[PDB]
Amino acid sequence: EVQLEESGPELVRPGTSVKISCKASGYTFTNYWLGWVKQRPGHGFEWIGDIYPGGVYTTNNEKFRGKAILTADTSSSTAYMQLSSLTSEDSAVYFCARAGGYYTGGDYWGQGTSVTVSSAKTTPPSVYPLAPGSAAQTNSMVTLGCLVKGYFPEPVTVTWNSGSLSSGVHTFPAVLQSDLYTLSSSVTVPSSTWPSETVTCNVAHPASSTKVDKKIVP
Amino acid sequence: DIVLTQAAFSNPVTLGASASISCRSSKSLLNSNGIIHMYWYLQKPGQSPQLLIYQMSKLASGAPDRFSGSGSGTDFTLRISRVEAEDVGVYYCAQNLELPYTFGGGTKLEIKRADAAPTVSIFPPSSEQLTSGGASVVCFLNNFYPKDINVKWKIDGSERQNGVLNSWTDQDTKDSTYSMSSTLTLTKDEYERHNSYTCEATHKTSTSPIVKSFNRN
Ligand SMILES: [Zn+2]
Ligand SMILES: [Zn+2]
Repeated sequence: EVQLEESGPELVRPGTSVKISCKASGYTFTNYWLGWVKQRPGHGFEWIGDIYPGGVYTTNNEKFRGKAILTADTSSSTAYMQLSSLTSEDSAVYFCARAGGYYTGGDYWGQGTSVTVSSAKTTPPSVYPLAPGSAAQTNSMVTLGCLVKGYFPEPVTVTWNSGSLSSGVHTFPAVLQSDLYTLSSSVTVPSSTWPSETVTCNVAHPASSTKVDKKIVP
Repeated sequence: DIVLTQAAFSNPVTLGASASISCRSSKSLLNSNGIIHMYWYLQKPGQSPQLLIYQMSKLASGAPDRFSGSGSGTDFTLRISRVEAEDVGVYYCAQNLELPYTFGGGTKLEIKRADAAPTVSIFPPSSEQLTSGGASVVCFLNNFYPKDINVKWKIDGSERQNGVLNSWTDQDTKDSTYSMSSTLTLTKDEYERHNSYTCEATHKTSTSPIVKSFNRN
């Protein structure tokens, strides 16, 4: 199985440089081109450049001249992209993809690497439980939730009961305000199962090396 | 730079029916060597893009044969014989004929399904947030269709637009509905001076807006 494993999310200050990786496996690394594309929040795709590890040839998007450079480490089957003189315009998700062959497009893609360029400090999330208040919420089904507030930077991972509870879950896109993100997540379960079968949301924020579990109590 | 023009949206499509997405290039993508440098990619919410069609009409490996592509070399069409719920997402055309390689703006495909009223749930501030001087009132409006909706917040009967943060989910890949979260963020000080808090939703499934509320006491 062809696999492209990209490095983890990055929070870096403007004016500096960051280098992200794409470890490939499952095929002859030196026989195919690897390309990189940029996707800003709410935007489409922008091609950055391609690299052929077998001789180390590169084709680049001149729009990024002096901003990006592609390299490859054949001994580790890893491709790299370094971005310099960073500004908020560089904040985005970068994907690496393999070119299936002779002009057959990107047939395999990495999971993407989120890069945030900001002067703001990393701040762990505050997780607040959302349990049925003053108004008997339904009766056949009941909706619970968690409010994740005041964290930076993106992203956070939300699961319920450590991932064992997935149906009826809605985790909403985070919204930025005053340099802090806020997100929410709801889960609808059978009324006859709660509170007998506990419900707990788990919020992981790698950036701050923090994870908090909040059990929802009546 | 080669410009690829695609509509931002497609008309809602009935599940099980055929659908088409088009893309127009500012110049022929046909090579002198006879190769058409046109590709179609699909990106589902929170996922990496997937290749569907390469060289204008060749089916990518890993892509279901429900998808097909054609074109004149300058105008292109991606077709879906039978649309499924999991097909929702954004379809992009792209070209690598000339540098810099470019992508179209993407066309979002939406599934048409039966109207569904939103299930509204309102939640007062948690004791834990209040302790820190904050007071967020949360309102979930889940599984509704169509997507068009308006939420209004009222404190003691008066509309409040300040301090409201809304977020939406993409069309669900299973039931084809939409969901929305609206949060009214106040300071504890402010929260404690008023009594009734209301979340109101205006949707085509009801003449009167769907209301949910509670009284601080
Ligand atoms: Zn739902
Ligand atoms: Zn007031």
